[PDB]
Amino acid sequence: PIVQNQMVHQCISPRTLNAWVKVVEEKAFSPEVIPMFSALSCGATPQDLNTMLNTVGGHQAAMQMLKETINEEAAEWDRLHPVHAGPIAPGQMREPRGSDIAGTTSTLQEQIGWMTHNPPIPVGEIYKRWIILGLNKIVRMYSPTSILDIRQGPKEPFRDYVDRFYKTLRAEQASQEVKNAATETLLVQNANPDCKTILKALGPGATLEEMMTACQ
Amino acid sequence: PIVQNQMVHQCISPRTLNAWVKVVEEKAFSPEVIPMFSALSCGATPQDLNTMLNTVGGHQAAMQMLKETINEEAAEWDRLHPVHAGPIAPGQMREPRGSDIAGTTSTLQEQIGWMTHNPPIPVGEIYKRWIILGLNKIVRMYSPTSILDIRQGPKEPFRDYVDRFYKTLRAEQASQEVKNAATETLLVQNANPDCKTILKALGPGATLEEMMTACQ
Amino acid sequence: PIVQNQMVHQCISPRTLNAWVKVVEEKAFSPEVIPMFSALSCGATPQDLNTMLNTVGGHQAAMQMLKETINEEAAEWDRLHPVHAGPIAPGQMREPRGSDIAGTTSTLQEQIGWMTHNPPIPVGEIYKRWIILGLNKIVRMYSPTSILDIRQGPKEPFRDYVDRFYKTLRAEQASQEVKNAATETLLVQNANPDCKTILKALGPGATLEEMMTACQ
Amino acid sequence: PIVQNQMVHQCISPRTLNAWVKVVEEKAFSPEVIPMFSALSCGATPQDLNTMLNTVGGHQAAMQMLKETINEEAAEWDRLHPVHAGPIAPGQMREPRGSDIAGTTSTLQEQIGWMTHNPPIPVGEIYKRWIILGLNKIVRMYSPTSILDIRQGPKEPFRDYVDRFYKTLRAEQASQEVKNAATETLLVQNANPDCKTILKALGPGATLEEMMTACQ
Amino acid sequence: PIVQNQMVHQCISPRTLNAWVKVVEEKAFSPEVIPMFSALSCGATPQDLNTMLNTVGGHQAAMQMLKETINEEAAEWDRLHPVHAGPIAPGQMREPRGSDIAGTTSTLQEQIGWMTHNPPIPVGEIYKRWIILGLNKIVRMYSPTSILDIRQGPKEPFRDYVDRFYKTLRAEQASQEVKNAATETLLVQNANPDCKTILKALGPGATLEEMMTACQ
Amino acid sequence: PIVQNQMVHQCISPRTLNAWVKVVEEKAFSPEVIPMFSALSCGATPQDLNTMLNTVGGHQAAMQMLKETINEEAAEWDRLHPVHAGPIAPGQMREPRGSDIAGTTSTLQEQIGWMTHNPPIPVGEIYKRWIILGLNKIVRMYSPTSILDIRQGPKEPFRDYVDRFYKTLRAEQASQEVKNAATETLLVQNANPDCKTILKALGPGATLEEMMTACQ
Ligand SMILES: CCOC(=O)CN1CC(=O)Nc2ccccc21
Ligand SMILES: CCOC(=O)CN1CC(=O)Nc2ccccc21
Ligand SMILES: CCOC(=O)CN1CC(=O)Nc2ccccc21
Ligand SMILES: CCOC(=O)CN1CC(=O)Nc2ccccc21
Ligand SMILES: CCOC(=O)CN1CC(=O)Nc2ccccc21
Ligand SMILES: CCOC(=O)CN1CC(=O)Nc2ccccc21
Repeated sequence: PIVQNQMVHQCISPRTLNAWVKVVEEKAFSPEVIPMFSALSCGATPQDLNTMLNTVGGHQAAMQMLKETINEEAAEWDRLHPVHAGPIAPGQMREPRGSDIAGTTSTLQEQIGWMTHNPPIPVGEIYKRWIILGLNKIVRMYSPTSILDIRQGPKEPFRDYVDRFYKTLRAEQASQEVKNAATETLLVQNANPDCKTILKALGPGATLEEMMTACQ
Repeated sequence: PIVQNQMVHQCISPRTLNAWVKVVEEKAFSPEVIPMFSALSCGATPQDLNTMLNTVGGHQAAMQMLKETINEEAAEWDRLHPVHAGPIAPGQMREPRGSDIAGTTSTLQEQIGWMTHNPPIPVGEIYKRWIILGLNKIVRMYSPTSILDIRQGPKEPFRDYVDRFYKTLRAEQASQEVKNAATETLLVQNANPDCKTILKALGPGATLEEMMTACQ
Repeated sequence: PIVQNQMVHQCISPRTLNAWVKVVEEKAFSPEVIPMFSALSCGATPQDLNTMLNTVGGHQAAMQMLKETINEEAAEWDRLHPVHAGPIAPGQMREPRGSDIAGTTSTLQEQIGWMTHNPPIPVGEIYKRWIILGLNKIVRMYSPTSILDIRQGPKEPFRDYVDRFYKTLRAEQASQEVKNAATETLLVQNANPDCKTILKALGPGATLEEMMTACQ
Repeated sequence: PIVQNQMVHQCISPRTLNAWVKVVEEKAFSPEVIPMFSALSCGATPQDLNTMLNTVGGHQAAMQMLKETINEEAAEWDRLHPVHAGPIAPGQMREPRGSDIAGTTSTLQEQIGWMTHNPPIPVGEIYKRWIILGLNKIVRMYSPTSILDIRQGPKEPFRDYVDRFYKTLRAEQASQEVKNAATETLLVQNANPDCKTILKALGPGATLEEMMTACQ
Repeated sequence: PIVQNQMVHQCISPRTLNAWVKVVEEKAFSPEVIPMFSALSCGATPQDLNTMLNTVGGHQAAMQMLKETINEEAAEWDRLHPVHAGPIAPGQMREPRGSDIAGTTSTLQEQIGWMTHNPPIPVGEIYKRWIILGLNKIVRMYSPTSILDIRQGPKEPFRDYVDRFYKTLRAEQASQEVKNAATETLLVQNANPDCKTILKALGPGATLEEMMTACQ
Repeated sequence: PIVQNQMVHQCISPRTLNAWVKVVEEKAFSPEVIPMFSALSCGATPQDLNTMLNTVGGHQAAMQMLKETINEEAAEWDRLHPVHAGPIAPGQMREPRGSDIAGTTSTLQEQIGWMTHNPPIPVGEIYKRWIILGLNKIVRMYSPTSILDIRQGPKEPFRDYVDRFYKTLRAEQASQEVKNAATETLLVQNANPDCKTILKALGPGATLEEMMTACQ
């Protein structure tokens, strides 16, 4: 990444290379892989981000959809920040284009220069915006199950049911407002009759905690 | 987190990301996960705390009750510390609101600035107060068993019994004063007749050690 | 803990949090857990010591006897070092009471200030004296077996027998003088007749090595 | 490698020695081993690169093809950058030849001097260009399967099929332009009739995501 | 231990605490545990050395023979370096006695002061001389087998035989001169007739390599 | 080893002690253990090198042949660099003899002084030349199989065959010139008739890659 003593380039740690590859091996594209990708790529250059992306042996369909999202993001970047053509002023910083931010056309030096400049041209954090927006499209994609098919078994503890509902809501990339709101509607509707009957009795303004105790 | 050389932002370590995720995988919401959460989040920014929270794939019902506790804590914060509306003085620190402390509306820079200021605006330690108060509500919730149903088997060693009692008392979030006091009452009542008879003989002012030897 | 560059507060390492929790999981309250507790808590604040104590999910009976030992040690502390009541001089160090040393009433800052002062008020090392004196009471308690019931099988190698004897002597918290002395008496008496006969032949002034060769 | 405090030689870490040897043991010459080799050899001297190469017990046929690629690259280097023969000016840097860049004729000191010079003679990064160009020839070689034999089973989920296609395309070292393009042609042709029929309906200008949803 | 930035006290690492305890668990008192003990106790204080010794749950007979060796070494120390009795000059370094070097009567501060002084009073390295001389007495003790009972099976490869011979010679603590010499005598005598006959043919001045090839 | 901040002695890491002992446990004297020994002993003193050597419990026949190689290398050293006899000039560096380089007669201080001097007397790198030349003699020794007995099975993939050939060539310590050359002769001769026939067709000037594709 880029880190502090001044701001200096550091080699991506075997610890970190490993941790990303194991997390993709174990959790595939489970929602919780995104906040963890972000965490393992703290202070990462575009070369670091390609390195983590490029170390994944499997999921080559997911990786390809990702190149697509990144071409589009690189394209939009070039539409909003066109770069001067012809020779760069000797010994001076040239502006980054989309493929420079993605790390396919920039060098580590170039990338270093952009991120360590005052004020910084933050190509690490910009590309990781691109990659993560792409990584979420893959999560919703690989979301196996609809929130409509998440219903409570007759003998299933309410707590186990709510875990599947919200795990599903999370993979289905539902906005926080539908997550705050999901409680008073589908969570109740989708509950079994014994529980459903308890929850209806509470009425509106019941919390998840109040809901989850009522049916424990 | 934020650490010392001056006070400087450091990348949350793969060691730490892993240790929190394994501890939730293994112990779920066993009481002892709280002091360990706190320990793994030493010097943590709100972004670090969201990162650890967001890396948990399971327990999405628990996570949702937690958003609730945090909205309430963010709300109370705004009720006591309202923030000036309109443009911030150029190049100056704006006050944090509830959602700034929770890390949903602040940036790492903003969060850095608050915690590294003299004297510090300690948003790491404030949000971790919020998260932990929420994490305890989940522990009592997921406390399977009442202290009334913790009784000593006829053939069960007193020591094994006291382990379940106090493990239970801990998950049931009983105050230290009921823990000091629990000895002279329920611990004896809930003991088996052979042991109960020994303990009654000791009378009052007997320690747990004296109690636990008497019945070994 | 508190460590050196000046003397500075450092975050308890995931390595260390883990190592203590694994050592309690594996060895429970085997004597050798004490010197290891001490080692893992090198330079530890009272908050670090509570953190290691509080991370133990099991042994809640042992933990409760420990609160007892610590209340008594905190009480004795207050009996010998009473603290001035009323407002602390602005910007000045207030004296620590028993519950300040135990970390239930002090803050990390307060604790930092005490230990980093010239000369230091060493609350880390004082509380760890308290905790360890309590942890030994638990070892003797959870000592399953008397040195009188450690006797050599007819077919058991003398070396295997002496391992059980001294392992037992150690859990039974016998003073070093009874350990130096245990050789010329019970070790011989408790040995089997074939070995006993050899050892008696040596007479007094025989070492453990001479004893252990004689019977190999 | 060579790292920063100035730029200083550091011992290749047991962590790194291990991580390369495990990655060759587990993944052999799967494409994703290349970006990972590169990552584990960050700031590496030619001696570091030989060290990682030389620690591989297996794949001695692959290693031998690699000596070949490196002799050719060393040869081309000498064809373009011939070195002055006879005595080097006392206390001065001599130019590197091909076998100096490969690390068979240079010393660590010599290699250090080249890479730490202003501006640097970057023999670490030059040899790793050589090694990696050789390592890709081995990947295409050890590519078991043609993209023509990657066809979708009647009962095989489209997503599983696209994973094999692009994993294959990657081992077969197809250029990014054939990867962008592979979608509108062979991916469809090679799909099963039920899916093929859906994809044909979309027509041209369909993305992989649109393709992959259409057939989910 | 004591390490450098000046010379400073460092906390014994969980890595090191663990590595010693695992090595005693796995290899017991196999000769090769000594050079490894020494290595794990690099820069160690007497408190560090007691800590590593005290963390061993098993082998309490071995540990007790070790207290004996250390009392004798502490005694000899006091016989050669008697210490002035009565009050130490205020703020000045008092001389170390045997039990001060063993760490039973010294403090970490006292021990720090001795080892960090110019020139150093090297109590770490002196006690580790004591402990290691004691640890070797335990190795010869726990040497199961005589070099006279190490003989080559009729069907046993000479190389396998020489491994047992020299492993035995090592546990039996034979001096290097008997190891240089052991070849021309017992190694041949103890070999089987087919091999013995080959080795006799070589005559004197044959190396182990020449011996070991002759019989491969 | 000896490392940089100046050049300073550092304690051999538990990581490194472990990594060498595991690599001998797993790979015994497979050729690839040599480049790995070298790597784990980066900046190592003679005491570090003895420490790694001395931590190996097994292979005592190999270790003994190694003492032999080192006595010979120490002897040759003394034949070429005889040392002045009688008292060393007070406070001055005495010259190293063979047994000083091997670390049997030198001290860590003495060894430190030699390696940290300007210009350095490089006893770490000299002894590791000795040890490695000895370690290769052991590899050829423990080479089970001749390159003449490495022949391709009728049904064995050419690639699998070439792996055994070159793995064998490597253990048999054949010079690089016989490795470059081994292709046009024995590799073909030793191949099976179906493959042999293909390879003969190529004629001379065929690469291993061309050879290995021809027969895939
Ligand atoms: C504008 C083009 O940008 C890219 O293709 C970025 N990229 C580079 C890479 O090396 N690997 C990679 C892997 C998956 C997704 C995108 C990448
Ligand atoms: C006022 C709103 O605050 C939050 O929702 C805080 N938060 C942010 C997050 O990223 N994850 C998260 C996970 C569980 C619980 C709370 C969070
Ligand atoms: C005077 C009161 O002191 C304490 O109770 C100390 N203490 C604090 C804690 O957090 N945990 C703990 C766990 C076991 C034993 C004592 C503690
Ligand atoms: C011009 C000659 O260069 C080399 O042979 C480079 N080389 C050196 C080495 O030590 N090992 C190695 C292992 C595989 C491939 C090339 C090497
Ligand atoms: C002169 C007395 O010295 C000692 O007993 C040294 N000692 C101290 C200790 O804490 N543990 C220990 C464990 C095994 C062997 C010796 C020790
Ligand atoms: C001239 C004598 O040198 C040596 O014997 C070097 N030596 C020292 C050692 O401690 N162990 C060792 C283990 C295997 C091989 C050589 C050693």
